[PDB]
Amino acid sequence: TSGSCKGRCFELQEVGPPDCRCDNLCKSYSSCCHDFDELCLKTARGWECTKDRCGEVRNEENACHCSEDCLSRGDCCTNYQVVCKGESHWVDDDCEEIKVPECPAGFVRPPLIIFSVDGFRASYMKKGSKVMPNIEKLRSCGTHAPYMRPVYPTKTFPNLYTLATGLYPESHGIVGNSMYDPVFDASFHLRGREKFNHRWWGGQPLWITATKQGVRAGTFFWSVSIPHERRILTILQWLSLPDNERPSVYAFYSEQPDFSGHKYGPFGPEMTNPLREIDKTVGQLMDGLKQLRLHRCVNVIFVGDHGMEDVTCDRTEFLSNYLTNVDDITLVPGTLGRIRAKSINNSKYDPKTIIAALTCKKPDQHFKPYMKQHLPKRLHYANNRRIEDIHLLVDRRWHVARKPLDVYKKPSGKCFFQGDHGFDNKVNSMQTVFVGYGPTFKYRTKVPPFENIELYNVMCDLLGLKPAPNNGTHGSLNHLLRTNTFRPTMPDEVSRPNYPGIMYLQSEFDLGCTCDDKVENKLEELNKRLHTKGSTKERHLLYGRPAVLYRTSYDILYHTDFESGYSEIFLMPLWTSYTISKQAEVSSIPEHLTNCVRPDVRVSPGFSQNCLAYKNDKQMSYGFLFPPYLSSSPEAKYDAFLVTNMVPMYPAFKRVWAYFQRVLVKKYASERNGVNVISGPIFDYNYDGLRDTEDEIKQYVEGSSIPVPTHYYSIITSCLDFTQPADKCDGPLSVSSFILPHRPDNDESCNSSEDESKWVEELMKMHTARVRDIEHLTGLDFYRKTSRSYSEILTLKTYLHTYESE
Ligand SMILES: *[C@@H]1O[C@H](CO)[C@@H](O[C@@H]2O[C@H](CO)[C@@H](O[C@H]3O[C@H](CO[C@H]4O[C@H](CO[C@H]5O[C@H](CO)[C@@H](O)[C@H](O)[C@@H]5O)[C@@H](O)[C@H](O[C@H]5O[C@H](CO)[C@@H](O)[C@H](O)[C@@H]5O[C@H]5O[C@H](CO)[C@@H](O)[C@H](O)[C@@H]5O)[C@@H]4O)[C@@H](O)[C@H](O[C@H]4O[C@H](CO)[C@@H](O)[C@H](O)[C@@H]4O[C@H]4O[C@H](CO)[C@@H](O)[C@H](O)[C@@H]4O)[C@@H]3O)[C@H](O)[C@H]2NC(C)=O)[C@H](O)[C@H]1NC(C)=O
Ligand SMILES: CC(=O)N1CCN(c2ccc3ncn(Cc4cn(Cc5ccc(Cl)c(Cl)c5)nn4)c(=O)c3c2)CC1
Ligand SMILES: [Ca+2]
Ligand SMILES: [Ca+2]
Ligand SMILES: [K+]
Ligand code: NA
Ligand SMILES: [Zn+2]
Repeated sequence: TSGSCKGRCFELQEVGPPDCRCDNLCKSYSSCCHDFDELCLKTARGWECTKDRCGEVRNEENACHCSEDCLSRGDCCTNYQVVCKGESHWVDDDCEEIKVPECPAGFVRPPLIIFSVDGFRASYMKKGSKVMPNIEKLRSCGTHAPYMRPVYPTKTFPNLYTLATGLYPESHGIVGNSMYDPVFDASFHLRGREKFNHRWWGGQPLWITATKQGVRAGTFFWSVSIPHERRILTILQWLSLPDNERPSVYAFYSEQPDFSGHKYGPFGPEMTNPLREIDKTVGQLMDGLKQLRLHRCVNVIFVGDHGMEDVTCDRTEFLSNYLTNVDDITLVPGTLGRIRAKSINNSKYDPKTIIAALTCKKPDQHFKPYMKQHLPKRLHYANNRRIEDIHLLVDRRWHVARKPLDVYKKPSGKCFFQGDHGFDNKVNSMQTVFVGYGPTFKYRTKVPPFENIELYNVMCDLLGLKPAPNNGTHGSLNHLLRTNTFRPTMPDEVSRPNYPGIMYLQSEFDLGCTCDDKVENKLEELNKRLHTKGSTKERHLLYGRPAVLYRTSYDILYHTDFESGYSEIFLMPLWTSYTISKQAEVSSIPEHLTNCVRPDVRVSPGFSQNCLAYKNDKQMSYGFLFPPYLSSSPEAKYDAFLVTNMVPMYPAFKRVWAYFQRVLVKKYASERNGVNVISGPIFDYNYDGLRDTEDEIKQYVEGSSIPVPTHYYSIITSCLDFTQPADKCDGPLSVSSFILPHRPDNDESCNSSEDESKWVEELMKMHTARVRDIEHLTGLDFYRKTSRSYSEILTLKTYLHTYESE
């Protein structure tokens, strides 16, 4: 329909029907005015000034200009000043520190330009260095990480929309490049028009955050047919608008190197040219900023969405080789698998039978099936109706597909892809890049790897915006910035602990427990009282007690070897803290104590567990949070069998936990020069990543009010300088943590019939976690009392130990 784009090319506000459009998305909607190509997508004479064009008479048909008036008009070719005025390319200038923003009059804040590169694997920064001089200059002179961790799945739209919102895909709704929503009864795909509907896109992306707070934002999407040179010239033209019209935040997107990486693999020889071409585009941007005198004013972020792995058609697993009944299912295929019933509302579809048929069926099987609530909690990939209940985690370098005909297409089955991405976000080949350059970033600074969920807060800081609620930890990336506008502070403690003394006689308890503890001095009786009053607490609680950030009733319980915060509501510790030195010795549970459980005279019978419930529950056993194997003396070992240290455990899980406690804790103390361990239960029955309230618990020990944890955590801290013992550390800390699923079987571990030394540690590594993940799941706040700055502690809480090689 009708109108003209004269005077309207790349207008910022999109016009409503029936009026035709002239903005940078009108092509995607087939809604541009008929003269949009003619007026807005000029190409005559290409994108570069030449010597013979210098000072030309302006010819408006040209793609860009070399006329004397072009700087005033804002539409010079980006190399105009170099060719026509003797200037140097930005890449050829020495790095010079940008201590303060150097901006033209009228600029109220440094603009932010986000330059996103699809499929830019982290190791391209080294491996492609010789063909990317502009990017290497941004990297070396600005602030860079060795790599940036994407979100799972490591696909384009989930990651770019995470970058824009600070949200996990399960929260922002873009949970794959393909998705089916069972309420909409509709599917979203990379290609097509359904993804234009705003019903798919949740959260608050940066451009909306900025607009609501009075900061103008350019579009972050681009029509694919608009060439990169024209995207750069358009951004530079917008930067020349009047102050009251000019955006403060801009986004450039490149479909390369991903497009070629799929065809040629991550390091195919064909990949050098796409890297060269992206570098040239960065140079056009920087040259263009330098002409506008903005190159020491704007903050530039150069960021990718995910990496790229070697993947070929022949490395495909077929569900038809496992399932007799493969026509009953629908599979979202590829570098991940998502399975649902082919016929919705079909009652003759059993996910349990499908999982079983996919579990450990072939020795080198290259995927593992999970119910989504059992996936590693670090993936945060379950709380959305668009995530199917059955998930297949696929090994790097592989695909999964339903049937052979899906992969080998007629005529005879040629392949024609060599790279893909989508795998587990800890996989090295999926890691991507981050560089920040400009006045607000630091100068020539390396920062440790971090997660892309953290960047929304930083981008808000760079623009003076208050971030919408999101999954970043605001302050954890303050060390990226020269000038911080956000001062993080610790959350206030909500519940204060009770400190019970001895209040109950043994005969008040009727727990059905027994212990052979009658066995057998004024000197060591005082010592025992001192321990129960907290005399060793500075050894075992090294970073202060955790703060409880919700309303509850709990008790602090001191012992010689461990301290705990015991919930009178959940009838078990929320946390148990203990230090094991490098010199600590492992001992057995003595024979006469195998089934010992002891009432705790500090805690009322009515707020205790009972052994009868465990006897009656034929599926459920128990373990201990402070391990009896690591008692400091035979006398202290009796403390470990208190009813207040006991937690419900399936026998299958006790194999995992006992090996962790008996073998692995001491191994870590040996390797790290002592460790401090905080362990506890987690209840997440609705798999939202957040601590359950008591009325959300779906399973109890039979006949009791003892709730069954869905997971058990541990946080294992030591001195970053391992020449210092964990309990006498002067400097920064080192942490690894896990959130183990509390499962009644070890079907996840295909080698679980072997000795635990052959599979338990592999399981724990898969379920590695950030301290922050545990905080969300428990409502606790750790590291309250250290000598370290709070921003440093926030970085520490977001650390993930991934167990990949370098
Ligand atoms: C990562 O960070 C995120 C962000 O902080 C965390 O997610 C948040 O988690 C909280 C707690 O679960 C949740 O709380 C509230 O949700 C209900 C309101 O939801 C709707 O409005 C939200 C706010 O919108 C406004 O502000 C935003 C700024 O962020 C703007 O973008 C908006 O335009 C608007 O101005 C909105 O964000 C939310 O969006 C969800 O739903 C959309 C439509 O389906 C979808 O498009 C989004 O993608 C998003 O979907 C996610 O979240 C929903 C849950 O909201 C999931 O189901 C999805 O699967 C997906 O994960 C909505 O449009 C509010 O009603 C809730 O209050 C009830 O429950 C609380 C306690 O839980 C109780 O105290 C109340 O009394 C109330 O109870 C009553 O209702 C319930 C039914 O809900 C009923 O059973 C009961 O009997 C009562 O009658 C609750 O306060 C946030 O919504 C959520 N935000 C987002 C963006 O996901 C996340 O936890 C964190 N992750 C981790 C691991 O830390
Ligand atoms: C949320 C919202 O406001 N919506 C829904 C999306 N609607 C839409 C309309 C026209 C479109 N034209 C072309 N393309 C290709 C394309 C991909 N990318 C990379 C990129 C950049 C930023 C993000 Cl956040 C992400 Cl996920 C991915 N940039 N452009 C689009 O996807 C497209 C989408 C616009 C209105
Ligand atoms: Ca991508
Ligand atoms: Ca929960
Ligand atoms: K039992
Ligand atoms: Na097994
Ligand atoms: Zn791709």
